[PDB]
Amino acid sequence: LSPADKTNVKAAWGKVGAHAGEYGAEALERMFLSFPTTKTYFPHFDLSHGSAQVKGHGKKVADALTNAVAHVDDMPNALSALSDLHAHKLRVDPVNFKLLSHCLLVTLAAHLPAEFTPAVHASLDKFLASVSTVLTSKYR
Amino acid sequence: LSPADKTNVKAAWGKVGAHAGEYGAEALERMFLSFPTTKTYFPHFDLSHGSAQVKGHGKKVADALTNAVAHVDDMPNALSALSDLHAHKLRVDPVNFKLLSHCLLVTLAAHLPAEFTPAVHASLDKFLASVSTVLTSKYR
Amino acid sequence: MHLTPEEKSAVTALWGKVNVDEVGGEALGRLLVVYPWTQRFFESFGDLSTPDAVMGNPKVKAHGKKWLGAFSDGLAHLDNLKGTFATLSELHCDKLHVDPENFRLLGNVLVCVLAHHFGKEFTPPVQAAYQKVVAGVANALAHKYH
Amino acid sequence: MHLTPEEKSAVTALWGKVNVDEVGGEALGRLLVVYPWTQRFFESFGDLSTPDAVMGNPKVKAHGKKWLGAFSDGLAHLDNLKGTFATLSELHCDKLHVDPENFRLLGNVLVCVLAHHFGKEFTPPVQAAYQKVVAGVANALAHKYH
Ligand code: HEM
Ligand code: HEM
Ligand code: HEM
Ligand code: HEM
Repeated sequence: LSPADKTNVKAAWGKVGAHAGEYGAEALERMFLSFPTTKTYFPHFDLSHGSAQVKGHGKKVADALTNAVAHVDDMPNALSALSDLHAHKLRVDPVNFKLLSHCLLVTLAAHLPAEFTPAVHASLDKFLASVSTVLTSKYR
Repeated sequence: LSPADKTNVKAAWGKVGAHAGEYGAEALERMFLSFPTTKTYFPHFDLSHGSAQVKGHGKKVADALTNAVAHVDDMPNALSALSDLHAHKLRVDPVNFKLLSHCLLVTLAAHLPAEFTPAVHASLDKFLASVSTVLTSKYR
Repeated sequence: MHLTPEEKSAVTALWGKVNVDEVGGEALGRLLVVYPWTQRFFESFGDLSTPDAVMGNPKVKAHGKKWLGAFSDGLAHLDNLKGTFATLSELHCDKLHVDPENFRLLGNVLVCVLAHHFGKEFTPPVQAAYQKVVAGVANALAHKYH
Repeated sequence: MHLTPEEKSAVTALWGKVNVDEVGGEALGRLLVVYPWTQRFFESFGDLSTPDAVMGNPKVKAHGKKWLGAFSDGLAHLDNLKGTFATLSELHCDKLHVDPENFRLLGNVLVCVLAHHFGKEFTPPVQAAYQKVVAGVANALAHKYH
């Protein structure tokens, strides 16, 4: 992530403000509907629209991303605990992280008409890819 | 790559010995036949079996890998020039590196009956993944 | 491709609101900016060094109307995408040498553009329907690669 | 799936030399070792901490014969893989919750095993034919996911 990418990310994520958790749930819903195979990881969840479990999980995901933004110059350490968790317990196949990243970009695009410029779009894609790389770094 | 991965890689690649170039051409042939879409990057090559262009390219690929093994504790710098080349000129889509890696593992499996143990298989897969990551690190 | 009546109507309805020219250029431009390596097929388009340069390039806009126009006529034949794009598939493979993976990347960028353009109207169910369509088109375009 | 007569005979011929029990356990074991996260579906198999532990585990071997046996009967129906695996597809989705990506990983490991087992006889053309088969089987198994 170039310094410019770091600036666009913080600007865009700032605008998200308190809507983060809500955007996190929307992205999950978008993922479950567009890519049905991702549902295999949540057989224990009520995956109906407006589900409390989805909203709750949505906020956890959103909170982690917010933590990543605040520590973009040191994500591996900032997400160390989550990296261990997905690698040793959850064990979600790596391919799935690109599906959620895509749904998160779609969600941001739908809510940030003015901030989602081609440049910002590019920086956010790199940012989520970096996050996904960190979360799967301890798999093998 | 754990130190153990580094040991398995060097042991396996040592056995390859002078056959490296020849194995590199076989892997390319295996790739072009199994995954036809990869041919879109070599419209300027005679891709018929035993082609001089394929054998020649096979050795270059093999030589680079040998360089990566000899400098596994510093691949980014060791492959800096190739990283720039694929990122700025060749511009091969990242997905394609997993296809070649797979064909290289198949090639090694077919030639190293005794050395291709489950453990070695695992270390070689991680090694090629690391190589692919280095070669695409400068794309964006 | 098989789409439920619901998904069918959802796609058709939203597309009636699409400015083919603008959306096509927008999507192609974002492709070139977000995934720079796709620029390998457009060296003859000129200056593509910056986002501004890419989005304001006349050749990008012209081509924009071109591919999306073909994409558009495709929505009128959802029952037979393979048959509808057979010729274009042969063209992108034998003459243009375009890696099929690119069709998928463009399909996703198109989805981002639609969401950016329509906002809340691009609901999760609407997105799901379009993800099926673009995947269907990408597969139809890669069908004759050999 | 559509295979040329050449690819058909190549697959059939090599498979007559396969020890279903051994190959099945070998492939499943290498899957668990090379892609550790796939172990999430086999917590009830016991000790899978080391390669040796994985390759010498009785439950892995038993299951090995099981899936490859089904895979084997599938080769007798290359003209209709979807129809042949419909029930198993529903099972892996609704009851087992297996991410379809896993079928592709297992398909590639299977190819590595065959090459390791047959050496030079596993020629590039033979591999290409088998890559088509495993991809066809993986798609047939993911067909009823919803
Ligand atoms: C940007 C990527 C992602 C981030 C930042 C992320 C973050 C998190 C966080 C913070 C938790 C909460 C853990 C806890 O309860 O302590 C979690 C749980 C989990 N994640 Fe990830 N995750 C990501 C991607 C994925 C993907 C791609 C999937 C699979 C499709 C996934 C599946 C899960 C599951 C199933 C859980 C546990 C759910 C439960 O509590 O029952 N995650 N993730
Ligand atoms: C382990 C991964 C790979 C390695 C180590 C590698 C290495 C190399 C090397 C050393 C060259 C020679 C450059 C020169 O002539 O100075 C090269 C060229 C090239 N590579 Fe990569 N490469 C890899 C993967 C790929 C893949 C996946 C493709 C595409 C399917 C690809 C396509 C090309 C092309 C088309 C050229 C130029 C061929 C020519 O000279 O006409 N490479 N690569
Ligand atoms: C669903 C998506 C796509 C559709 C429907 C499509 C459609 C078309 C059409 C209608 C043409 C004009 C053919 C002619 O010159 O007679 C064309 C040309 C071309 N397409 Fe595609 N295309 C798609 C995606 C792509 C992608 C992703 C790339 C690569 C990044 C690409 C690269 C090209 C190039 C380089 C040409 C030649 C342009 C020229 O000669 O002026 N296309 N495409
Ligand atoms: C082409 C590949 C595959 C085939 C043909 C296949 C076939 C089968 C068959 C025949 C069964 C037995 C069903 C029954 O209990 O009645 C089964 C069970 C199962 N499969 Fe698959 N399978 C495949 C791949 C996978 C993969 C990659 C995984 C996940 C890593 C997986 C995980 C399971 C599990 C956990 C069971 C249940 C075992 C038990 O209850 O003892 N399968 N599979």
